[PDB]
Order: sequence, then C-alpha cells, then structure tokens
Amino acid sequence: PDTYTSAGFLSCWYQTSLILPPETTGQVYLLSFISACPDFKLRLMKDTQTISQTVALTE
Amino acid sequence: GYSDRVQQITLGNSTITTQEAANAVVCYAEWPEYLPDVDASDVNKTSKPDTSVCRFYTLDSKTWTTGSKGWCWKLPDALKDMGVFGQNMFFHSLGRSGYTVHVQCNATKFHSGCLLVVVIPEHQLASHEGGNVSVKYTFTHPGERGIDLSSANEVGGPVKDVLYNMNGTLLGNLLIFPHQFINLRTNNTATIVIPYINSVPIDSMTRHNNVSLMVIPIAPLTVPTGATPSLPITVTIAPMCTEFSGIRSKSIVPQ
Amino acid sequence: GYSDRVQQITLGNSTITTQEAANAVVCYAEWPEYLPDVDASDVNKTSKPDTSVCRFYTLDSKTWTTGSKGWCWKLPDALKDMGVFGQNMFFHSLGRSGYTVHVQCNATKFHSGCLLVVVIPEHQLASHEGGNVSVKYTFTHPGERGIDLSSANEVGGPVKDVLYNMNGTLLGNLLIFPHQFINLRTNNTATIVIPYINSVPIDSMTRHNNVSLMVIPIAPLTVPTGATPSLPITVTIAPMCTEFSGIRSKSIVPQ
Amino acid sequence: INYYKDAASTSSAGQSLSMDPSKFTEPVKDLMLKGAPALN
Amino acid sequence: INYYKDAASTSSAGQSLSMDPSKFTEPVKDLMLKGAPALN
Amino acid sequence: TVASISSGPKHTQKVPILTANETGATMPVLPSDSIETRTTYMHFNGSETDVECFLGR
Amino acid sequence: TVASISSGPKHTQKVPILTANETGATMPVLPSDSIETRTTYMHFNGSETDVECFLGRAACVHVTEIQNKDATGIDNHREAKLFNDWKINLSSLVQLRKKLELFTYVRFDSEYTILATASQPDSANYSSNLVVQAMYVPPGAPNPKEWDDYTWQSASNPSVFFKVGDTSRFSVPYVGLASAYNCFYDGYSHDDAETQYGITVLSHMGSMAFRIVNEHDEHKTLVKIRVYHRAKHVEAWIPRAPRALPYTSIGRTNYPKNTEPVIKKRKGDIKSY
Amino acid sequence: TKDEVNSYLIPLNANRQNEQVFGTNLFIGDGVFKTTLLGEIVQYYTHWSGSLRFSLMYT
Ligand SMILES: Cc1cc(CCCCCCCOc2ccc(C3=N[C@@H](C)CO3)cc2)on1
Repeated sequence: PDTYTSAGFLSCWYQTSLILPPETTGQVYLLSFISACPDFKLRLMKDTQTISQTVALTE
Repeated sequence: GYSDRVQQITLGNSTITTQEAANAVVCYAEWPEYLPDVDASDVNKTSKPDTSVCRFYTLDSKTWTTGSKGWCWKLPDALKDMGVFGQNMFFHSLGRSGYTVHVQCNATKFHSGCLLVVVIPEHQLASHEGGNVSVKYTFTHPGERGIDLSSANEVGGPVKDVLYNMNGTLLGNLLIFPHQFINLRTNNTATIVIPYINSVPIDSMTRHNNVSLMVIPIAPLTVPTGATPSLPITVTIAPMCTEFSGIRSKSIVPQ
Repeated sequence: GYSDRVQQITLGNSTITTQEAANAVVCYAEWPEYLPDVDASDVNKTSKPDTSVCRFYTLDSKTWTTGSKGWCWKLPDALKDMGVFGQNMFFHSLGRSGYTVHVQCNATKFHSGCLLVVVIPEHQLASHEGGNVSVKYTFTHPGERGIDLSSANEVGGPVKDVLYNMNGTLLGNLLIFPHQFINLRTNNTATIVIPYINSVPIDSMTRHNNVSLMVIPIAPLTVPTGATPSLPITVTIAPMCTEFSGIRSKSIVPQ
Repeated sequence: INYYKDAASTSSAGQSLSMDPSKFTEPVKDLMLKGAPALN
Repeated sequence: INYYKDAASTSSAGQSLSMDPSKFTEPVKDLMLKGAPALN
Repeated sequence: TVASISSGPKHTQKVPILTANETGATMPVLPSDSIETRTTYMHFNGSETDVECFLGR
Repeated sequence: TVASISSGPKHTQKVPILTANETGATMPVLPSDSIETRTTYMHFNGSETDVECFLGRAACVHVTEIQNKDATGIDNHREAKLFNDWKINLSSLVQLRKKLELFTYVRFDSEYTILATASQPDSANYSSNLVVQAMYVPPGAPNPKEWDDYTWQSASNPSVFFKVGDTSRFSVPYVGLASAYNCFYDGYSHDDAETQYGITVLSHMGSMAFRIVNEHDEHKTLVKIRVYHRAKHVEAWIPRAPRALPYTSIGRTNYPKNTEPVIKKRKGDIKSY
Repeated sequence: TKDEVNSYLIPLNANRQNEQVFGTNLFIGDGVFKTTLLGEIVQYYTHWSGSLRFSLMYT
C-alpha cells in the first residue's frame, strides 16, 4: 500500500433489485473471483510478508 | 447462438448487458450522427467531448406499484446534472445530442404487468387549468426526478391525466411514436436509440427539451401471492454524438 | 512590414493582439503536442474538449508599485476555476496540457521598470520555517490569486524571499529557465508557449502542479513626475492541446 | 567484452557528442539572425 | 564459454519465453469462444 | 506488442463479458471488451517472473 | 575545428553586437564580431563535461555503523546497532546532491561500492574476521527485527556477503517507477490537507539493511559502513539554477533561517577592481 | 472473526432498491486480495502494472 500509487475503489449496488420466486426465501449469495489480464506486469522480486518463522524446522 | 434477447451496449467507460431484451428501436430508423456542414449555420467550430459526455447515466429509481399511473422525463433536462454532460450544457449557448435510453424492470415468471416505453418528439404539455393557462418552466424541467403522473395537479404545472398523454391525445395512439413494451412475461428491458430531431440544426439545451421519454404501466402489475406488491423501474440514458457550441459564461435558469 | 513587434494569437473563441511584443519563447524549443500512443500507459481513450478548454482565460489583475516584490502562479492551479477547463479538471482522474502565457504591462516613454517573466518546471517551494517543515497544500494552491511575494510569512506556507526563488537558488540564475523580460522602454507584453513537461505521460491535475509562472520586478518601477506611482500587470493564459482521461465522480480537494 | 548478462552491468556510457545549446540559448518562436536588427 | 565439463556446472538457464496459460485457464473439452454464449 | 488496442462504442448481440464460471475456465476478457480504449504497447517481456529466475537466486 | 576565424576591419550597417535581451535569447556573439581576429583551432572536444562524465564517478552517499557484541539481554537489536538499516536515498550527503539538482529529472543505473572498516575502541585481543551482510529490503517485504531473524534468509531479496576491510560492488538497474527520477516534485501524494509536500513521497525506494554474520567474540567491534554511488548510463533533462543556500532536509528545498549573504560584498566601490 | 467458508459469500437481500452490495479499495497486496493467488504472487514483487479482471458468479 502506497498513496501516491493508489488504484481506486470497487463498489456494487442494486440496479433494480433481487426478486425471489414464490416458495423461496432468505439470502442468496454471489461468489467473486480475481485474476490478472494479459496486460499485467510484475517486477523487482522481493520477500513476502506472508510467511516467517522463529526456529528452523526439523523432521 | 446470438439471440435478439442478449445484448451489450458499451459507450464510453460504461457498459450495459441485458439477457432478456426484445430487439431495440432506432427512432425513424435513423442512428444519431454529427451535424454536417451543409446543414450548419452558426460559424463556430463545435466541441465534441466524446467519451466524457457519451457514457451511461443511471437516473434514480422509480417504484411500480399497483397504483402507478406512469412517469415522464424530458431530454436533455433529465441529464442537466450528470457529470460533464451537464456542465457543458450550462456553459455553451447551443448544443445537440442523440441518446441511447435503456429502461430496466425485472420480475419473475409468476408476475404479470406490461409497461409502454415511448419517446415523443416535441411533447408540448397541457395546463390542467384549460383555457390558455401556460405551464411554468420549472414544471417542465423536473430534472432527474421527472414528472410523476400520479402526483397531484400543482399550480402552473401540466395536467397529469394518462388516458390523454398530457396533451389532448389518447394513450392508445402513442404507438405511432418509436416505442417498445416491457411485458414481464417476455422482456425485462426496453432500448431506444434517439437521433437528434429538430427544425433547426442546433438549439439551446435549456429553453427547449426535444423529447420526453415516458414509461406507463398499461397492464397493471400483478405479483404472485404474498409477494411484495411492487417492482423498481430504473432508467439509464447515454448522450451520443454530443456537440456543444458557443461557449461563454454559464447560463442561470429559473429555480 | 511584419515586425517581431506586432502579433496576433487566436485560440478557440478568443484573440490577443500585441503591438509591442519582443518575439515569443517556446520552452525548450518544443511546441505543445498530444500524447502519442508509443508513450501512453493508461488504456483509457482520452477526451479532447478542444476549443471549449483551449481558449484564453485572463486572471485578475495585479498592481506593480514601487514596493512590489513579485508574484507567483502555479499551473494548472491558476486555472482550476476557469470555465469548462476547470470542470474537466475536477472530474477526470488524469489530464495533461500545454499553455500559451501572455503577460501584459503597458506604460509610456517616460516610465522605466523591467519585469522578468519566467516559467519554472517543477518549482518545489521551501518552508520559511527551515528544517523539514512542509508547505501545506492550500499554500501551494493559491488559485487565480497566485502567491504575492511581498505578503507576510504564514504558517504552513512557503518562504517568499525573492533573491532565493522560494527555493534556495539565486534570482540571478532564473535566466536558465525559459523566460522573457518586459522592459517598459522596449516591450509591453511577454509570451511563452509551454509544452507539457513531466516524468510520466499524464498525471493528476490536482495533486501536482507542473510549472510556476513567476513575474518579478527587477529594475524598480519609476514613473514620470507626479504620475501615479503604479501600473497594473495582467496575466492571460490559454490551455493548449488539453486531454483529460479517467472520468468519474469529481475530486474533492482540501479547503 | 561484456561478461554479464544485464545492461545495467556495463561500464559508463561514451560521449554524447550531441551538444545543441539552441533549446536553451535561442528558444524564440521567430528566428533571430545575428546582424539583423533584434526588433523590427 | 563453459570452463567446466559437466552440464550442471553451467550458469542459469535463459528465459523460457514459452508462456501458454491455456492449460490452466481454459482446460475445457469443447472450446469456448469469447462473445459466443457460454452455455448453448 | 500491443497492451491494449483502440476500441470504440459497441451495441451488439455478441457479449464477451457474460460467461459461466461453472465450466472451470477463466475466459480471457480485456479492458477493450467493456470500455472504449486507445492503443498502448507493453514495453515489457515478463523476464523476471520466469521460473528459472524465481527459483534461481 | 576552428576556435576563431580570421576577421578584419568592419564598417557596416549589419551590427551583430546590438541585441534585445528582452526576447529571452542569448545571441551567439563571438570575438570576431567585435575585434579583428586571427585563425586558431580548438584542439578540444568537451569530453569531460559530458553529463555521463559529470555524474559518473563514485561519491560517498552514506555512512552508517553496526557493532558485533553479545545480544544477550538486548531488547532492541536495531537500537543497539546490532544491525542498522538505511532508508536508501541520495540527498543525505551534499556534494553529490548539488550536482544532481542541476537537473530536474535524471535517469541512470547505479553502481554501489560498500567499504566496511572495523574499529576496536576498548583495548583488545584477537579479532576474528567479520563478514558483513547487506540486504536489499524493498518496500513490502519484511523488515528485520533481530540481527538473526528469518528475514536474513533473504531467499527472494538480493543480498551480498563480504568481509570487513574489503569492499563489495554490484550495480542495480534504474528502479524508478516513472520514466526518470524527479529531482524535484511540486506536488503531494494526494489532495490531503496535511500530507507532506516534496519528493519524499516519490522516493520510495525502500531501505537497505546491514548486519555482521559473526557471533560475538569476547571484545566488542565497531564496523562503520560507507556506501559509494556512481551513476552509469546517465540521462538528464531541464537544467535549473544551482543551489545557493545550505540544505536542511532530505527532500525539501528548505534553507535555514538567518542564513548568511551568499553574494560576497565588495571591499570598495562598484568602481573597485 | 475466524476464517470461514462464509467470507467467500457476498450476501444479497430480496427487494432492496438503490442500496450498496459491497465495497473495497484496490490494494491488491493487502486486505481482501491478499490471500488470493493473485494477491499471493504480487507479494513476491515490488511493482505491478496492468488490468485486473473481477467477475461475480450468481448462485
Ligand atoms: C545487496 C543489494 C543491495 C542493493 C540495493 C539496490 C539498489 C536500490 C536503490 C535504487 C536507487 O535509489 C535511488 C534513490 C533516490 C534517487 C533520487 N532521488 C532524487 C533526488 C534523485 O534521485 C535515485 C535512486 O541491491 N542488492
């Protein structure tokens, strides 16, 4: 997360509204995915904050 | 596997997809185009903001209920406040535009109801007072709110009687104007492309509206048993081929 | 009978005539041009309002008096409120522009005085506090008013010391930047054409100003005997080849 | 001979031998000829 | 120039410059065309 | 190499943005399928994401 | 190449020495426009004034220090200089800074040389050769907390190990996010009312972490790190006025208050020699 | 409050009009994005550029 370098926001709203058929009830869910377009570039490799350790593992 | 039924309209930085369309109407079989020189009069070069004005603005939603009489929006008024379209509008002396109108209303296979979506070129409204009472400015410039035909007569406002189209003609004959129906059982959207229609090559965008879009329930909404008795209707509209000319100080309009 | 001396610049719907010019400077010998694809990064089609934004805006006038220290305007800030240029500015995510700057000051053959008119690409100001005090936003975004180098230090504002260009360099060396003098005895206007200069192809128009225009009296104004001791200086500026991209909701900026 | 694969790893560049002060010394819009009057 | 006899002793390999995501992004049996309906 | 091609308004019966993810595919949708784009080039090869590079230090 | 051509008496209507400086030009006047000259050749190319040459020699950009000592009971390694760290930057020391800020945007590859020398302040015995490890910790990657964290594994982050007394040298491509590095930036990172002004916000290039790999001996050893930077493949745009007042901060243009007159006052008149 | 299959589900309510379904900033290296494969790889690099593809499947 850099400010200068920030990319925007993504939001989603009802355009009209969800309508369930009779005999049906409750919440429905959306699943959401993310992937990169063929457009994409990544550069300057470094270490991930996503993994660390405190002592060497053993068998 | 193309159906008349599924469609995508991409205009500017905005896209609409419908999976339950009923073709689309192009008024008088003509598609919006810019103003040719042979038809030009004002000597000013015009400004064509392109993608910053020719995108889709979704007006605030309406609620169709069993008592609804119908709603009416005027163009370019309805868009007088949308993004840069609106700014351009108040800032140039003259402007010209065509539009893509997409009216949306989805339900389920147990609902019934049918809306008429029609575009009327030069819809001069009538005063409910009769005689030669005029319809004040503000009343014919409702903005994005549009006019609600089931609202009460107001003073200086137009008549809101539906069997008479707000002008002394019968609802039944509105079908002579470019229009499309939304029949819950068939359809879920209506799309009409409006070419610029006027008796002058370019005009003022504030003193004269050149089309009213009208959505009118005709077969009443009927929801399945113990369903909520109402559906929202949404109108999204995109200026297309817009041109502005005679830039200056920025109009100040009543109210 | 063409002289270096008389000139006409017509841009959009506005024209300037000077009968006492001293040639014109084109920064770094390059004339403003649009953004080529080979240099492009953002995939968005850009908007080129053309004649509605590329016309001449005359900022409010200044008054040169014997005590004046000099004035400083930032671009695109100075124009943040001019007509549709400004609207476009607040409404798109990114924009890019070059300008024609025309500074005007006429007197008579008995007056003396000489102003330096200079354009500084990336003029990062200094805090008068020293150390690593920053210069708050509002202070570097004076708008059409510009900064008055003879006004008092304020808190969070920049230093206004002229022998140091507001940054730790000497007034005498400002001549390495595109500039032109207005010497009452010679000249009555200064005109500089500014091409877009940045390290990125397009940028934000609100978080970063890319040039400061500076008008600085160097040989003090000297009026004829019993003349009023002051002259007005007027600055008129026109965006040229402007492009906006990434349209949306409309930025909200401090103060 | 470069011993390394990447361009950053090569030695210093070699003289521009470009040299054109006119963008800095004569950025005027209408060309000035030395010897002709400055202001006509 | 390799100074050594065995292949393991050579430096890093050089860019595949192969790149074909379809085994991962589109392993479907009947080909899907973008723009045509997903399910017919 | 182009990173984006130029593309303008669309009003079609051919909708590349509606798909069925149940199929297991990730359909190759691009900016130009849903907004109007301008040409831009990649200027990049993806050199430093090669697995030889990733595991090679 | 001729440096001067031969030129003789003149009595013309064509006066190259009268100009109008108000125009902004510096007219290319030569000795031969106003005196009688003889031919002479240049004998010179201007080689050593090329910007590649001007910015191309190593300059000291940073001096830091770390120590090798028993970390037993140290609650804050960073604070004990058990491993210092440096917020990479190129304006902390001023000789090179004034040189770079003669330009607005600059683009180049960097060649770093790191010299590390040891000092034993407290009377000592045998010094066992210390090996320094210099890691590149770009922004977004775990930054070291103790002098022997998992971080130092540096499995994806370039690191160099060299001996104290020796020098390490490697070269990094131009890592800027834009097309050039901004030597100046009259902007903010966003339209915030209180955000910092300057390039500090554009300078982000992360930091570099040093530590000794050796465990501790009986005495303590001070190791002082000097980082040198040489620009190679230089490209510079838009010349600016040279820096006149002293510097006060990395990344702001600010000068100190009650500074002294920078122009030398005459000892005598305007008329004085 | 603890990782659950449920944080993959964006709920939808029948009959709401005009309202907002979800919101997020686009810091692909943090927040919602961070554990996704995209987020997870982006974190091995310092810089990214390119287009993202965000899709929603209705259930
Ligand atoms: C081991 C090991 C250690 C390293 C360090 C990698 C180098 C990264 C530094 C990149 C260059 O840093 C800068 C910082 C600032 C500027 C700059 N600031 C402005 C005044 C001008 O230029 C230029 C380069 O790599 N491997």
